[PDB]
Amino acid sequence: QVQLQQWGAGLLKPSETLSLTCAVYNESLSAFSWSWIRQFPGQGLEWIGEIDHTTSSNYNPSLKRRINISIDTSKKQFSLKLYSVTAADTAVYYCARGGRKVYHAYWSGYVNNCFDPWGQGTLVTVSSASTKGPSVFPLAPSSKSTSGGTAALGCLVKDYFPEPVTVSWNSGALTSGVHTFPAVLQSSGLYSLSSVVTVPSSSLGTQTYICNVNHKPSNTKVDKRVEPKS
Amino acid sequence: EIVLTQSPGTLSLSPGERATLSCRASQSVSAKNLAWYQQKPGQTPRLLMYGVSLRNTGVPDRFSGSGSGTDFTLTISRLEPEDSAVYFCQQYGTSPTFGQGTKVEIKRTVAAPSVFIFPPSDEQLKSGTASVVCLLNNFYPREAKVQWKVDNALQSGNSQESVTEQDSKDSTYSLSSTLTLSKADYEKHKVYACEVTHQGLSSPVTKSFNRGE
Ligand SMILES: *[C@@H]1O[C@H](CO)[C@@H](O)[C@H](O)[C@H]1NC(C)=O
Repeated sequence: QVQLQQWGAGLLKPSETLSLTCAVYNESLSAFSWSWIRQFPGQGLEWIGEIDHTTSSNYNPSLKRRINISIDTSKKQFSLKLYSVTAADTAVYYCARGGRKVYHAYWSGYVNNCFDPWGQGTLVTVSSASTKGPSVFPLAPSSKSTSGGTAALGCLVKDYFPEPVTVSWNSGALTSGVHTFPAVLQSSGLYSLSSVVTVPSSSLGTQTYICNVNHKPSNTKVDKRVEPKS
Repeated sequence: EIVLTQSPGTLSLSPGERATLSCRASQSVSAKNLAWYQQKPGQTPRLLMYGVSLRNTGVPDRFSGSGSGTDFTLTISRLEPEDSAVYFCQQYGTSPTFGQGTKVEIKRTVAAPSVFIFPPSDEQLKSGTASVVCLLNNFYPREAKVQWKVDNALQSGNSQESVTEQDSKDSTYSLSSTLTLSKADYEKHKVYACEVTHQGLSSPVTKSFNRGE
């Protein structure tokens, strides 16, 4: 059970420098090589570069001249820097465990350079737009409590930057029949998404439904009650 | 330097059928340094296969790796509704590179969407903008047509839509259309209809409401 935790800034202005750090928690740094991977919007994966416990690092040829990768073996962390950042560098950056140190017989090298486990990921957005907190509006259910079928209600998360925004219902008590749509970039430059959930119509008068909207960039947490309109 | 090309780009098959995925390399791939990944919706890529044929721990039998040198092959013997994801192949023989990815969806019986419509909240109206949301819940196939009418007038360029990824259980999709009007234009009209056309419906279905009703 190896754990990988990462952090960094997800919003940068152009021409700035991206900085991210990954943290290995349940394993030896020495045993494995550590690599950085990014995933473009609705695209494939690109390998950035790897590093050993020895200072030695290998980079992708395309990014060789804009990359720095280091390892702080005291903290068991390895970092990634990307200089002169651009919107083309906007992607989800992942930590990963690369090849295994094998001393036999003897390569003295890292062998299976494929990545498991992966990091959770850090969505870096390259824009000069400033961060905005979201507004949460109720998507009230029309349906009468006594219709006796299924009813749908939800929350509308409007006008925020940047991504992402996580939405839960009743702190996660309710996860069944919950649909959270991927956000859409409006013409205003602000993101917007809605989270809906289908529940029995006979519980619109007993059960209380609250959506939990979190936006980490703005440090915004909102709990919204969704109740049938009178 | 080695470019990996996967085919086909998209794969649509029913559960229980054999899914054959291909991966070709621009250069020869040394000594079985080829790996396969699986990326389910909203998740990170997880190692599915490595060493060409070696099956990662926790991975079912049904997945199989094949091929050598230039052409490689990933095979899913009996597809499941949870097998719907994007599959990447990767070579570690040289400096690592991935393929463009091949997406796989699971076919199922025609599911007609359940249409819900939501009026803009009162709290929002004080902002000066009215967002009307039409919901299409649980349908297949992915393809759907949504039209907005204000007062029997077709609306164009004032809506955006979001479609969820295919569900891992029932293999359905869900869509949401958001009509954006200013508070002024919203208060001027009365009828707001959401018309939906799908292959699972005999005739288009409309959900509508009257402003301030
Ligand atoms: C690694 O640490 C995790 C989290 O503490 C713990 O659950 C697990 O037992 C450890 N992995 C193993 C099996 O060594």
